[PDB]
Amino acid sequence: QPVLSEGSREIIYQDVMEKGLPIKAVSAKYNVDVRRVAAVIRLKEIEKRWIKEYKPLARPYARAVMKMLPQTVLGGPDQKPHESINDVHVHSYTTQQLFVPVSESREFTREDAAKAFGDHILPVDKKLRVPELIEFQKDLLKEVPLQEANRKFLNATAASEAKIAEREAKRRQAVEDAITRVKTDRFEFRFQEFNAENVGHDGRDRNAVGWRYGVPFPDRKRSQIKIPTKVE
Amino acid sequence: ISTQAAAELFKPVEGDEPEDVLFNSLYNLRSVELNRPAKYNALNGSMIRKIAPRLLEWERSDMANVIVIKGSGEKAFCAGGDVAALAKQNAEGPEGVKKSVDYFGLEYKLNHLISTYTRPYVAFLDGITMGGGVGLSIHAPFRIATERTVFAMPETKIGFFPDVGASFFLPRMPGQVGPYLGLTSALLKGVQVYYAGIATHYLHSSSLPALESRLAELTPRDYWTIEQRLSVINDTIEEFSTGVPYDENIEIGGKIRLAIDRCFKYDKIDEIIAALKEEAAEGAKGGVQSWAKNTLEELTQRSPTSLHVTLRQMRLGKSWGIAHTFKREHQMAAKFMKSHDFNEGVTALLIDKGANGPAKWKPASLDEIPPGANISEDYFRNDPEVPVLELLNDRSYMQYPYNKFGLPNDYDVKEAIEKGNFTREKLIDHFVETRRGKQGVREAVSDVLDRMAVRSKGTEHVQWKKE
Amino acid sequence: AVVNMDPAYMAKYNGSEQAAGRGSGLSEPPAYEKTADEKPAKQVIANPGRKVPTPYEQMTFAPLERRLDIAIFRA
Amino acid sequence: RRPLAPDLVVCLNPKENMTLLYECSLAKIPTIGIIDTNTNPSWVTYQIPANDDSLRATALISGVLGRAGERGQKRRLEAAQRGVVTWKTPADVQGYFELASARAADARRR
Amino acid sequence: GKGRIFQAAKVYQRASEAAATNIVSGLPPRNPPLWLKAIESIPPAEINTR
Amino acid sequence: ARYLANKRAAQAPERLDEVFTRATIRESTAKNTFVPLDPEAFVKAEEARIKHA
Amino acid sequence: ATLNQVMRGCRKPQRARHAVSPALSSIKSPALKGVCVKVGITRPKKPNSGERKTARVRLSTGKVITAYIPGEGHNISQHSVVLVRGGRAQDCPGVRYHLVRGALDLAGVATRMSSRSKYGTKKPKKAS
Amino acid sequence: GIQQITNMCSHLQNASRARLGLTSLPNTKYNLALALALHRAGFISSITRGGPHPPTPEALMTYEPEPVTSANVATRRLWVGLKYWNEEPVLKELKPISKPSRLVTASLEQLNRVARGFPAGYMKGLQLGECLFVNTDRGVLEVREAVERKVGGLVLCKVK
Amino acid sequence: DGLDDKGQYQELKKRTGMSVRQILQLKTKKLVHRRVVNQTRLGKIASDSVMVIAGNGDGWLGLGMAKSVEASIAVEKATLLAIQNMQPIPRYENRTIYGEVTTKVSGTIVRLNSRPPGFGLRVSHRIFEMCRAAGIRDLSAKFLRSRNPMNTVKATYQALLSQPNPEDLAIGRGKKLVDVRKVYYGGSVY
RNA sequence: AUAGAUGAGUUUGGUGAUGGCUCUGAUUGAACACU
RNA sequence: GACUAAUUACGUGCCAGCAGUCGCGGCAAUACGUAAGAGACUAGUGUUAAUCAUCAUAAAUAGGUUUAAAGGGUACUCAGA
Ligand SMILES: [K+]
Ligand SMILES: [K+]
Ligand SMILES: [K+]
Ligand SMILES: [Mg+2]
Ligand SMILES: [Mg+2]
Ligand SMILES: [Mg+2]
Ligand SMILES: [Mg+2]
Ligand SMILES: [Mg+2]
Ligand SMILES: [Mg+2]
Ligand SMILES: [Mg+2]
Ligand SMILES: [Mg+2]
Ligand SMILES: [Mg+2]
Ligand SMILES: [Mg+2]
Ligand SMILES: [Mg+2]
Repeated sequence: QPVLSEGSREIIYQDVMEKGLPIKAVSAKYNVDVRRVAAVIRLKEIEKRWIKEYKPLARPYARAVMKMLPQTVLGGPDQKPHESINDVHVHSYTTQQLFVPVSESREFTREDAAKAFGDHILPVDKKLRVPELIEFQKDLLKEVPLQEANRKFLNATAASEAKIAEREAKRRQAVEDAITRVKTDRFEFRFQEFNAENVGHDGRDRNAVGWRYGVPFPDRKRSQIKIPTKVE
Repeated sequence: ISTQAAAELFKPVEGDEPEDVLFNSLYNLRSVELNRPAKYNALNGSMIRKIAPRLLEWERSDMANVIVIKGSGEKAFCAGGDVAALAKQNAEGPEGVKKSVDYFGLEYKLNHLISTYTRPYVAFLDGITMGGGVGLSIHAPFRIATERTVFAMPETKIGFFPDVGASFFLPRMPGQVGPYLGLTSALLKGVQVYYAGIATHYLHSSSLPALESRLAELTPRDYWTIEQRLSVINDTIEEFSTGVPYDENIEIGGKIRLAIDRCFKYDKIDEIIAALKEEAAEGAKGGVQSWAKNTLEELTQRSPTSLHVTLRQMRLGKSWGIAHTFKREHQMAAKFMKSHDFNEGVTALLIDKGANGPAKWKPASLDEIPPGANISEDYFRNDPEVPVLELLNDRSYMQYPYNKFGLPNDYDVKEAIEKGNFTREKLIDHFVETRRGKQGVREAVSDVLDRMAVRSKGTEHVQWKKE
Repeated sequence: AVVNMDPAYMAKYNGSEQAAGRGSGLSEPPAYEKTADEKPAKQVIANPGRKVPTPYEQMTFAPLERRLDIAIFRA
Repeated sequence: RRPLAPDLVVCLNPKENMTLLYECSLAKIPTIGIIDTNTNPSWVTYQIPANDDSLRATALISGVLGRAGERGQKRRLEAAQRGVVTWKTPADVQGYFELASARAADARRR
Repeated sequence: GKGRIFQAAKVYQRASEAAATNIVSGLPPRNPPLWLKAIESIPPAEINTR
Repeated sequence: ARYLANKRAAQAPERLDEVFTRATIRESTAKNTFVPLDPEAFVKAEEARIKHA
Repeated sequence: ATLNQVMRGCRKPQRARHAVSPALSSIKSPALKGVCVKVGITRPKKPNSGERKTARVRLSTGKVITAYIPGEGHNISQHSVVLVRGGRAQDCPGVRYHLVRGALDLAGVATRMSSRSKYGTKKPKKAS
Repeated sequence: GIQQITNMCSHLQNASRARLGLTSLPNTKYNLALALALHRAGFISSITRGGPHPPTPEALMTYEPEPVTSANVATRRLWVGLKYWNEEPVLKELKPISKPSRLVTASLEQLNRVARGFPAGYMKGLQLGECLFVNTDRGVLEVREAVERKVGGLVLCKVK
Repeated sequence: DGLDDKGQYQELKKRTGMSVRQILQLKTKKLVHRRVVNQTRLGKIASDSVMVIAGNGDGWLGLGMAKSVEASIAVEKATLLAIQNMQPIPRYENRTIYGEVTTKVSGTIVRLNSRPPGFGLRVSHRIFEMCRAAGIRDLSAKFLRSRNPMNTVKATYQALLSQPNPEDLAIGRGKKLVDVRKVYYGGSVY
């Protein structure tokens, strides 16, 4: 599969950092998955660090390798989309073979299909990473001019990221309001508060705090993971 | 119309019986059975509100491939509507008159839906078929008659007019048979309904059960056009035919059929009756003296206003669309609720059951109406107080798209003669072969030639008598 | 695995047409009849890119692609 | 070439020859039969319940089906005169045309 | 059960399925039997029901 | 909330497409389960006595 | 059986199958030490033929069993302490045990090259 | 009791195996409850209470059954119309689950699991074509009609 | 092209109607091989009865069976019969069977179950060959009574030909059998 | 927790069944032999 | 040897021996011993012992009893279903 050329990576960096466009808009504009757009920015930010700290880039290695790989040029020539930004994950429940008996003239929609798989399952209309594309396509059906349809799409994505950025802000705040930082002569003691009564009806709760009693060491079991599983 | 829009438009009104209609569902067959045998399955608002939602719903299905309508008892399929109840409401001021206008609003929405139905529709005329029963059938591609069938339109007898789509079917029947059946309110029985053209097939009442169990087996392909589907059902109905009567002859044929074309070709009921007197006169070369005298004794009893209005719609309906027809009739029917003849004819004949003597129309007879009088235009003028009839769909047409499954008529025989150069006997075999041995083709085609065909070229060939 | 959903399809259809007929949609004439008719039947409504198999068998060794040493070799 | 098999079999006495009708079931060949009160109706595709022991009833049924075939052959040959073929080349002969052009295609270059 | 399995009532269903696709995957199906379209719209009648 | 939602569903109206498509079953068979005493139980018992005698 | 018959205890454990080496299976032991009461020869049954080197061992548990001596040539005799393991000689009746070759007194096959771990043979060390 | 439902299930199997167009059942509210669900699910063609002789075949729906009193309650019977499509009975198998010796009850979460084809309790998952009828406080329902109404109850039989 | 050096595919070329090159592209497999013996007036006569399957891998499967004094000849007889007895097998999304099926052949019961995509052919060795030849990719099988090599192939082949047809079950009951997985993704996701 | 359900050798002149045995999978607070 | 992935040569001659099951060895043994090769696991590898699963092989879920293990000699009956 092709790779984002060096020029394309820079274009993505300007639209998200300089022009301030939302990531969902740059994703839908260049057909680049939001997970890749967020990566191109992190990797570019690391280059600015090297260029600022006067570190030599592996330019000989970069050029020689990029010639070996197929590339897409975001901009003038829109030959093909870089990748499909609407790939939905196949949920286990949606994989079952169900033939539901219904009346001979029922309008069985995706909402009805989601409930036929489970009570908590959602239709693919809600499992998209850029769900604003549906509301954008519905505008075209209503003979809405393209220039106006694009306006509502930006305001829709720009407004969705505001809620996401607002949730994360309030989240991190609650994580700090629960920590009492007491500075001593040597270290800084962080007293995190929790509800010691949330241990489940039988004391076996996955999220309970404390070294559980009545369990020996699993250090002699096969397939026992003893290396870090998360570098945060 | 959406599913909820229909369920909300046909809410069960107070007084509706829960089982006026019985609905059955088989493999490919959906059945509608009128279930008021004590009243001869007479239509009413209660049962019209049960049929319309189903027909709209079965139309959204791909597994309902044949729709069959029929009656419950062995005596009647559908014997008119609840006109007796309409005469009472009309006597309760304008508030009661609109209730009647709303009834015809429902009845016409159903007939239009049947006429423009997008699935094969069959009607078992296994009993008397009058009034409302005619509207549920005539607009269908398949209309099966039996020895029990009795067709008639006794609307002019009660000071009314052929109401249910009759302004579209009768005007475009072969010859002047339309106006004759509508004005005189003639009564056809058995195979005569099949020779006239009201029915497309003729079976025996005992063969209908076996026919249904076969129609249910017919599983069409989704990609078959409506034409192919109607061809499969037409060939299936012709398998259960046990033959027409061996001795019963075409009633409206030959001399009588020729007289109808000469007497019912004018645009004034005064001239029509004048022509009938010539036939009834002694020495008339027509030879239908007995028939002409009988029809005269009938017209004198029919409402004189209904004759003018009826004869007027037969001449106008010939150029109307089917959708435009039900809308105009809804306006016409509204004027009859206000008129005096309708309320008198119904109250005198049906509510009184013939007691208190015969009816008393607004004019005592047709002689009271002077020549220059015009008592028809008043009924053909829309009333702004009566909202236009909103049909269940926007489909329409100027002529039935599929109405050539019956016997060949003057139109079919004419086209074959003006197109080809057949002979007397060769032409008859052209239809007996084209229809694949349909019972009655030889007798029908033979009759059409006896009237509208002469040896213009000698024994070599035959052409029309007109020119 | 994943499936591609075109927003243009989900905006115009709610999936009802996929349950027409007897539950699996309308039937199309066999292949030996389509080309016989000079007129090709209208394109059947469906999400673009359907009726193509997914190579599940080729993902037997996917868990190995998550190790750090392997990811370095794939980069 | 593989010998021909009938596209339709009209049996006037199914009860006496079930070997013929069973081979039609295996070969996927439709069949018509006169099913008498003691005959198994599952042996044919289209049943004609009737007395199969009378030569007068067998002649009528057979004659009626003979007229049906005659009436069908007349239409097929009438449509041909108008340039309308009511059938397509069978698969047996169809394949011959393909490999036949291949031999012509082989000599095309050579 | 000494009797044999007679599938005479399903000749069309069986023949139409065998003619739907080609045994050589990747090619259009050959022309079907000449009788397949003749009885396309003439299904068998129900039997054995009492 | 879990109670109201579950009680609402158990007492919800049937689907319209299920009403306009399901065949008819005469209420004389689908709802007449009660079996009352024969209204003529006394007249029949008096006639059965005469015939038995 | 009916639900009533099951409720009264119709389902019982299937009759036990005799183990290959009961002297070891009874006490869950993998091997047992014993003294050789007799070292002789046993004759196979109908199909096979030959002389099978067997030993009558008195296990430390008190049981007297007959063990098969695997390999070519042995060193044990009367009043010899040897280790016994499971596994039987299929063609010999009553020989339901084997002797370990790298045992206390029983020595491993000296001129053995293949499958030395089965016969308690040290590596020749000819290379070193 | 449940024994009548068990007899109704084995009888319909034998009537469909024999390819009978009609079949009679004892007239009980319990048999009527299961028959109405089979008719509501589309497995049978008709239900009519009548005498020891079947009503007129053609005029089956318009049949006028006489009132049921103590003078004829002993001779009443439920007449069922059976379906056969594609040379195969539409009601081939009727396997009971709850029997006189044991009444099997299922919860709402077990029925939700059996509806998608996963075993739960003494039941097994439903496959293509199979149906399951549960006797609940809201009447005899199909497992998918029960989970929709969010109720459990007594499991009657599995209809293939 | 000189592929048939013994004229063995000449008659098969007429019955089926495909070139020898297309015949060699089929997926054949000798499943069962029995050494049967018949006692005659002249002593024992041992034959080699074999069963062979043939398929395209895209919805066609055929079962052949023949015996002969030579093991090589029996494999050719069974192969010709397997290629001419091919039949179309219905598949759900061209990957699995419709629903569950259970067939019995003389004390050998086989139960085949449809499984979701990516489940694989978690079936025994002889069913893996038949599924891998017919084009099936997700299935679960189970022998309930007997594991007779011959009857396990006859029961498995008969089960693939007796799958519940949802198109017929719908017309029989007068109700749609909606393919939930098709409505959910707007089309068939093979 | 919705992916989780699998077989193989061996009785017969031969075939289909019945029915054990053994192997295939995982493991041990193990022991022994060669390392 | 087959189950079970992986071969030849020589020696031995129903002997010596191999063997979890079926089996192998009686003078031209891919089954024993040696040699080389090949197929595997690896600081472990094999073997013995044990447990679960295989085993719808004590079947509540979920079996069976005409001819293969298995219907009581009989049915009136308390308890029980
Ligand atoms: K009637
Ligand atoms: K067994
Ligand atoms: K043996
Ligand atoms: Mg006979
Ligand atoms: Mg032995
Ligand atoms: Mg070596
Ligand atoms: Mg013997
Ligand atoms: Mg090997
Ligand atoms: Mg060894
Ligand atoms: Mg060796
Ligand atoms: Mg280690
Ligand atoms: Mg006894
Ligand atoms: Mg005793
Ligand atoms: Mg005894």
